[PDB]
Parts: sequence; structure tokens; C-alpha cells
Amino acid sequence: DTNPCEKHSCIAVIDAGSTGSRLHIYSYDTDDTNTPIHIEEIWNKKIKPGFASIQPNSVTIDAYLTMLLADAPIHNIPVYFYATAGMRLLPQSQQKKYYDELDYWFRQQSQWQLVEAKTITGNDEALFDWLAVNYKLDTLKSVQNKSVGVMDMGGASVQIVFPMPKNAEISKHNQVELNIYGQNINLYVHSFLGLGQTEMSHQFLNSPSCFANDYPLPDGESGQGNAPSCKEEVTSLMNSVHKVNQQIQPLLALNPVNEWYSIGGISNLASSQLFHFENSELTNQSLLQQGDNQICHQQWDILNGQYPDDEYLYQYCLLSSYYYALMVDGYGINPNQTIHYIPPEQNLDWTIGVVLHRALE
Amino acid sequence: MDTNPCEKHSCIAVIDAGSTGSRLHIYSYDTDDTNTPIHIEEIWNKKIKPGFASIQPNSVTIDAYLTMLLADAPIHNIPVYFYATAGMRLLPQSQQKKYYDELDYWFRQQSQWQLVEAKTITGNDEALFDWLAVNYKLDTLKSVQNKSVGVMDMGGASVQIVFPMPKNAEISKHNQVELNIYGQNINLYVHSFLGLGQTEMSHQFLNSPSCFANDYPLPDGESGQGNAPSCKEEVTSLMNSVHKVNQQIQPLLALNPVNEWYSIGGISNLASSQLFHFENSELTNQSLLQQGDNQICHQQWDILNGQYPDDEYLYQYCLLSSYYYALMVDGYGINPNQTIHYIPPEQNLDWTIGVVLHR
Ligand SMILES: Nc1nc2c(ncn2[C@@H]2O[C@H](COP(=O)(O)OP(=O)(O)NP(=O)(O)O)[C@@H](O)[C@H]2O)c(=O)[nH]1
Ligand SMILES: Nc1nc2c(ncn2[C@@H]2O[C@H](COP(=O)(O)OP(=O)(O)NP(=O)(O)O)[C@@H](O)[C@H]2O)c(=O)[nH]1
Ligand SMILES: [Cl-]
Ligand SMILES: [Cl-]
Ligand SMILES: [Mg+2]
Ligand SMILES: [Mg+2]
Ligand code: NA
Repeated sequence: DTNPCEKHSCIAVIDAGSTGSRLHIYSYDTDDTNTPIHIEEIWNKKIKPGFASIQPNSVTIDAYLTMLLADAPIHNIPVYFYATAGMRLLPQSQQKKYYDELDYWFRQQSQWQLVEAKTITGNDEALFDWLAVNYKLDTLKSVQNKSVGVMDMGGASVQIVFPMPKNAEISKHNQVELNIYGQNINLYVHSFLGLGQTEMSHQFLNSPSCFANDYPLPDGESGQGNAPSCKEEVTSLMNSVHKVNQQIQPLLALNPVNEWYSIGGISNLASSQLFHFENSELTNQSLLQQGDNQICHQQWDILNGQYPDDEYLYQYCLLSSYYYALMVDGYGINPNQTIHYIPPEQNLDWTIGVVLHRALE
Repeated sequence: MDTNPCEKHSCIAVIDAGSTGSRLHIYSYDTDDTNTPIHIEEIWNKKIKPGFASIQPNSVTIDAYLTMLLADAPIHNIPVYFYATAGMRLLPQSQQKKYYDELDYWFRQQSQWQLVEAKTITGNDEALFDWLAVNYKLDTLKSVQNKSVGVMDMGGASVQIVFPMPKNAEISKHNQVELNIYGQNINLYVHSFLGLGQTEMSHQFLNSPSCFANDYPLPDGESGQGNAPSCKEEVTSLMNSVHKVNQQIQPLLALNPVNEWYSIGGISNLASSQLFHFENSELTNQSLLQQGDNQICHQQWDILNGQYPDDEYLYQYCLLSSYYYALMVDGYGINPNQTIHYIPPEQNLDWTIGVVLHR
């Protein structure tokens, strides 16, 4: 429609992630419970870097919010600004500086109506991850006979979320009950702060097994790639430090997931020119093999010169190893189980979940 | 110190471009018979935040940053060494290049500062400078030493350890340095651990209730329930199960004992908080861990926060006490009752005097 928000409800949801912010404007209608239906993305804009990486002063906040919002084709609508793991790495005292400046920016203008601007927990983010994916799969309308699990592979945290009946023995913070479209859904949620790709990588930059042969490690040693070896190193951070296996595997053993979907960074890796997967799905076995043979075991100078257009390339041995460590050695997923990934051209994040669910923990 | 010292002595500028900020130092010095610097004195300094690697590298932001760092210095017509450390080492060379190409251009557009080097140094180079700087200040370089001095630099993104060790052909050449200064031959073991600096390592423990004061609000919505011995075991898993600190350092330190330990970097800021009780600018790991456990881990966060409201790092003190013990005792193998000297934090001592001595 010419102006969609004249005939439908519209809100703006901003995903303020660790590596960038994404504005989405959604139009929707509501059913007879006032629940959104027919959700359509009418605009998006993605900027970098992340909000938490900028200096929190009025000039810098204005430049950033102007870049994010000023060219939108629709305004005069409510805005939800929800920041994720990049902000969670800062204490409340530091985050307050950002929100006081952001709140002032919104008060000083008239085109957007700020409703909320806050850092959400990783558990809230995980609920939104599951809602957004399941909305896109059309699995929310009716009671499913299949369990759908979602993983969001972010830059600073990763989330996992799947159906699990309410359990008096698990923290209330890791369990969510919602009623949507007249069904009652109970989920386990967990986020692992520091296990996102950027933050994790900072522990392995001097691991020769994690980089192509002769890659120049920052300590002056040479890469000598070997994905199974790098995977074992990353598993030590997953399990000896974060205890991912002990927290997740007993729960998935009791609440098996029939279909896994992943969003976040893994879509970019799996879709890159170095990897080959069909049907927008992968297995961990194939992901680790491809990284091992196409990056880890190659000569870095040669490979870098072959693929000059990919600034992410140098990390692909490490990332393929890390995803396997996280999914197989941490979550316990079978290396041969299909993991669907949402094509990156969709730019799909968790923001549709906010449209559907306005509460937070 | 003279009026206009650089009109009367040789001067150089050394910039420590660290992960949390950049520090310009200008040193005047005389030279001995071998044209080696002596009488090194800091005649200016300026510290800015954030780190150079944290900015977006384009001509506008680089200009603003270097202007902020340099413009008000009292003399500009001197050699400059710009050495970045672990914040830049977190980035691949292709990304670093953007920063140095802009930096180089900026220096070429002006006609006073004489840029000699602008580069990222390795953790091993940084460790050498750490040792030189601390030993210069202790006055132990002029003559051969009755004792072994070890230096630790507890930075934001990496930590360094450095101590005397005869050459060992079984150990990487990268972890050993031989130098001759003031006519003496010195052999050092050097190592840096990227990712084990305080800021970087803290990002793995923010949701660990044992690492924060009681009722501190963790990012996941749970509450702090501090216990320093439990938090220390979590950090030790990162030191040893992930980075293998103990396997790399302990066998060498056992055979090349250090008589006196000195530390620069974060530990000086922590140890100087009035929550702690230390004397003579020194501590032991056992005392640090016990004091963090009692004064922070097991106290109510609201009480502490209201008592020290000026102190932006307070909330981390249970974690930091635990982390320093995990790194020094469980990682390096230092006895927990061994004295660790810390340079008083008001000195703001970094490794930059090492560059004056080495270049
Ligand atoms: N291979 C590749 N990776 C990309 C590309 N663009 C972004 N990434 C990486 O994908 C990872 C996941 O990114 P994303 O899910 O957007 O993270 P985020 O939402 O910013 N972080 P968080 O959710 O933790 O706050 C990030 O480390 C990012 O650095 C690309 O073009 N290619
Ligand atoms: N406890 C405490 N820590 C502080 C204070 N001010 C700064 N720090 C922290 O002390 C640590 C060491 O800082 P510094 O030595 O300047 O690190 P750097 O040189 O910027 N980093 P690097 O050497 O790894 O490149 C950092 O993690 C910094 O965030 C303070 O007042 N108290
Ligand atoms: Cl290094
Ligand atoms: Cl969280
Ligand atoms: Mg995200
Ligand atoms: Mg430093
Ligand atoms: Na980190």
C-alpha cells in the first residue's frame, strides 16, 4: 500500500546487537484477541557498528540514531529499542549513559514515539528468537506434533530455545510460558554471554590449529590448521569454563528437538563462497569437514589471494570448528542432524517476536 | 627539569596505544658514551580513552583522535613511536592496515612530528618493554644483578610475564630475547596471553553469581552470590583448561626462580582501592583473594555501591581478586604467600620507557 500504516497497525523494533543495529518497521492486523496477524516488514535498515561501541555523548548518539532512523519512509509510529549482548557486556552505570542520551534524543524530536529503550536479557532475546522463527515457519497457528528448536548464533552471545514442559527444578529465568493464538507454549531458554563469535574468537587468536597454514598469528607464530584440533580447544571454553554440556544436554535428552533452525552469523558462514550447502541446511559433520579442507589445510597467502572479497575468510577454520564445538560438544546435537539456516538475504533476526510479545522478564 | 627541556636535551615521543586508551609520553634524556639514553625523564604525558582499535578508521575519526592525543603537547618537532598492543592484535592485519594507512597519512599532512614507526607490536615485544621499563625505574640495569626480577603487566586485553632465563634451544625463539644494555648481556623469557587481559577475560564470567557481590544484578537476571574461591576455580579453567598457562609457564619458572616480582597495569588500580588493606605497595595472592572474598564477594551490592559511589570498577572486584589469583597462583605457579610489588597507581607506569632504551 501507498501508506501502509494508515490501514494497519505499525510499530518499529530496533535490534541493537553487538555488531550493528537493525531497524524494522512492521505492519500488521490483529485477530479477535488483539494478537498480531499478517505481519509484513515494510522497511528495514541495518547500520554498523554496534550501539554499545560508540562513545555515549550527544553528538555521537545523534549521528548514530539519525543514520538508523532519518531516511525511513514511515514515521509517526511507536519505537521499541532493545539492545542485546553488546550492551550486556557493560555494567548498569555505563549503560545508563547511553540510555540517558538516547532518551534525550527521542524527547528532542517528534517523528518517532519511543515506547521502550532498554537492554533485554538473553532469556528474553531467546524467547523472541523462537517466536520470530516459528512465526516465519507458520508453526504458531496450530498445535505442532514436531518440536522446533532455535539457535541464534550472535557476535557476543548465543541463544538456544526449545519446547520443555514447566519444571520446578529449573530456574524460572530459563523457562517461559506464553499463550499465543489460543495455544499454551512452554519453552526452555538460555543465552551464553561471551560465547558469541566475536567474544569467543578473542580466546583463540594464537591457536595455530584454528587458522590456515602460515596465517600470521598476532604472537608471531604460524597457523597450522586442523579443524578437529581447533574444535577440541573451543570445546574446553564451552564445557570446562561455561559448562554448556552439563546445562543443556540432559534437557535435550528429555525434550528432543525434531527440527533445528538457526539464525545469526552461521547463515553468513554457510552461504559464503568457501562453503557449499543445499536447501539452506547443513550438518555439523559437513560444516567441520568443509572448514578443515577448504580453509584449515590451505596455505593462507594463496587462499587469501584467491578470495580477496571476503573480509571474514581468515576466521572460517575457527568458526566452523567453533560451531561444531558449540552444537555437537556443547548442546549434544548429532553431527549428522540437519540444521536449517535462514538465508542471510532475509536479514531475519528476533524482532518479529517483539511484535507478537510486548512483555519482558 | 629545565624550562623547555627539549630545547636542551634529546626528546622522543612514545605512544602506548593500548586496548583501553592511548598514552602519549614525551621523554627527555641525555646519552652516555655509546649514545645510550640515561637520565630519562617524562616531560609530558597525555592519556585519552577509548582505545585506538575501538574507533572507526576513516580520515575524520583518525584526525579527531590524533588531534585529541597530540595537539596540546608542548613540543611537536621530535621523533614519534606509535606502538599499539593487544586491542589492535584482536584484529586481522587487513583491518589493522586501514588504521595505519590513515595514521600514516595524517602524519604526512603535518610538518612537526617526525613519525618513525607506527605499528602493532607483538605481546613478546611488549613484554620486553615491560621488563625494561620497570627495571629502569628500580635502577637495576646499570650493573649485573644479585637477583632475578620478574615483571607482570596486567593489561585490559593481554597479560605479559617476563623474567631472566638463559637461552634454551628447546623453547620458541619468539619467547626469548637477548639484549645488551649499559654494557651488560641480559637473556629473558617473554610471553603474552591474548584474551587474558582483565576486560577480555571478564566477558566470559559476567553471568557467574560466584564472581559478584551478593544481590548484584547479573545481565541474565540472576543475582550475585559471591564466593571468591568458587569464582577463582572458574577463572582457573580459562587459564589452564583453555590457554594452558600453567603447562607453558610453571616448568620454566620452577627452574628459573624469580626473587622479586613487580607488576604494572590493573593490579595497581585494584590494590589501591580503600576496600583493601595492603602496606608498602605490595600484596600477596592469598591476602588479595581473602580480602576480595570478605570485603566484596560476601557483602551486599547495594551497601558497597553506596559506600564507594565514585568507583566504576567496584562491581568487578570479587571477579578481579579471583582472576589475579587464578592467573598468578594457578596459572604461573607463584606461591600465594609470595610478595608481589605493584607500582603505585598514581605513577601510571607503562612500558614506554622501554622503547627509549631499546629502539
Ligand atoms: N561470514 C560473514 N560473517 C558475517 C557477515 N556479516 C556479519 N557477520 C558476522 O556474523 C556474526 C553474527 O552476527 P549477528 O548475528 O548480526 O550478531 P549481533 O546480533 O550483532 N550480536 P548479538 O546478537 O550477540 O548482540 C557476527 O560475529 C558478525 O561478526 C558476512 O558478510 N560474512
Ligand atoms: N580495578 C580497576 N581497573 C581499572 C581502573 N581503571 C582502569 N582499569 C582497568 O585496568 C586494566 C588495565 O588497564 P591498562 O593497563 O591501562 O590496559 P591497556 O594498556 O589499555 N590494555 P593492553 O595492555 O591489554 O593493550 C583494564 O582492564 C582497565 O579497564 C580502576 O580504577 N580500577
Ligand atoms: Cl600476541
Ligand atoms: Cl544474559
Ligand atoms: Mg543478535
Ligand atoms: Mg597496556
Ligand atoms: Na572478549
